Amino acid sequence: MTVTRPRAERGAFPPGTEHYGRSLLGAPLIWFPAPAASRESGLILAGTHGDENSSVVTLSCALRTLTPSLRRHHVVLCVNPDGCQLGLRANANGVDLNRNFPAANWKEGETVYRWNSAAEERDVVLLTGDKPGSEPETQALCQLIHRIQPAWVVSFHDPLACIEDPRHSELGEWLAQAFELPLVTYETPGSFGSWCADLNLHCITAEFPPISSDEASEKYLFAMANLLRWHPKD
Amino acid sequence: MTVTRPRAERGAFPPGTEHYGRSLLGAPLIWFPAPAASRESGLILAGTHGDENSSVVTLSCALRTLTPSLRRHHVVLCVNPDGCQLGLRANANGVDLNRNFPAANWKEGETVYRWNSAAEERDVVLLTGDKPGSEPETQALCQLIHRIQPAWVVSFHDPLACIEDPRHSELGEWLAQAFELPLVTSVGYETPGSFGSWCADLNLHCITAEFPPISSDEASEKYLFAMANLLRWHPKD
Ligand SMILES: C[As](C)(=O)[O-]
Ligand SMILES: C[As](C)(=O)[O-]
Ligand SMILES: [Zn+2]
Ligand SMILES: [Zn+2]
Repeated sequence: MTVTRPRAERGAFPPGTEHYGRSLLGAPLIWFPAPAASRESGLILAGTHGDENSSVVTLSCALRTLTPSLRRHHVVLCVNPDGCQLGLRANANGVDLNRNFPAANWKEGETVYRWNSAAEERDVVLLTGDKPGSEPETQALCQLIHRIQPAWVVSFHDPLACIEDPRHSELGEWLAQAFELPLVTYETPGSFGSWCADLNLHCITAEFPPISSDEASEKYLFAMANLLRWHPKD
Repeated sequence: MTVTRPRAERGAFPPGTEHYGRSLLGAPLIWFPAPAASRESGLILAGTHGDENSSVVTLSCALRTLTPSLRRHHVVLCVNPDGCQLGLRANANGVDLNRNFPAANWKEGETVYRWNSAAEERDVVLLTGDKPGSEPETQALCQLIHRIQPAWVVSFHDPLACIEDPRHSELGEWLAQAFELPLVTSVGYETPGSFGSWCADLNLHCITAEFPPISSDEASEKYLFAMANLLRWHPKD
């Protein structure tokens, strides 16, 4: 009946969850199949990086806020659940998963990244994997996308405050309006966006700003929930 | 000879990780035993609630920063690894793990938390377990703390911005000063089956350190000093 479930009921997910694999350490890889599924259904995902959690919690809350039958798009809350309980960027093998996809530009070697926003120089080192798509997490996500074939992917990260949509599109600016973030128009080797580029899978990286889970779950709750509900207003 | 590992290599964990069990969904329960544990060795805890992320990244950063030799205290980054992955406060059973401890004051049925700091009341319903200490995450931690017998426990949460020391002791006043958070004895509401409630019945000193609302990006900046010093904390002498 209502657009949203009463707050008193939002402690738990609506029943429906499936598993799409297992993490390196044995935690399930989880995804939430859209109830209103169709060929227009996109894939919304988060937590590729274990320390990027404002977007994980906000999407979880949105999932638990929007009445099920209104959700059009498939959701993965956390791509990297090991890195996530270890509060770190990489998975459990030290691999920057977003340098591990079996894209055409997957170079093997080392990657580096910034300590925080106040970090200035990308010095903190990680690896890229042994072979392309080497990690369990990478394959599972890739296999999940090939099976369901989303019309588009929106990949949440942080803390750059913007929407990155190389297509310049209706979604990428719906996203700009509703999250009040600037829009901006993939070469990052072995990243998710390069791998989608190869397939002409539309991929928008949704870069949260540095924000608490406590603020985001209020500030960004509605924009997120509307994202699960989105359709080109035509 | 440095107090901290070089920023360039803080991407991995220093050796000596162990498992003290399995989450409901099958993830490992992971802990980081203190290098040379002594009678002084205490316990530093995080991620009891899976959406209270900013301390689990902060503690993971501190653990990955401070030079390993200098660590005095045991560490659990994530009590509820199914919680953290699901961006949820409860575990995979809709149980509030901090109402699930086999303390004497454990009560069956429902518990309610605050949606967020914006919400005017506590009305979001969770479960307390179908029995005292029902949940695997809860049992595993309870047995860990029996095996190791810590000097004390600091458990980090979100987002009440304060240090809750029921004893008002030194560590409590250290924590208050080091993290620039007020020192208080309680969250002015009742929490049956809470971890601290279980600790009090064992006469184990538990301190809950509540972060304020703060991103993992600024907490990895603003509080890394304090967290790192907590891993090597000793009384005044
Ligand atoms: C710096 As990136 C493309 O790994 O979010
Ligand atoms: C409700 As509490 C003391 O676990 O923040
Ligand atoms: Zn990132
Ligand atoms: Zn709490």
